[PDB]
Order: sequence, then structure tokens, then C-alpha cells
Amino acid sequence: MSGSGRGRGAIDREQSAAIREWARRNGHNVSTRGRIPADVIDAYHAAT
Repeated sequence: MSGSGRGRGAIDREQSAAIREWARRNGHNVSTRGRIPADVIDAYHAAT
């Protein structure tokens, strides 16, 4: 129950999942749109 691992960063997992987690870590509400907003995706690839 303590730690799920994840030694690797970058896009090791699904892009959508990665962007959603990034969104959540930054406080972007990606859930209600049922899709990831391109704006968040752009910001994602710009920050990360």
C-alpha cells in the first residue's frame, strides 16, 4: 500500500493517462469533458 513504484518517467504509459495525471498534478480539471482538452495536451507537451 506504500508506493506503486514508477521508476521511469516520460511517456512510458499511455499518453492520455499521462496527460490526465499531469493535469491533475497541475490542477486542471480533465474529467467532465470526457476527453482531454487539446489545450491541456498542448500545455502538457509544452511543459513536459
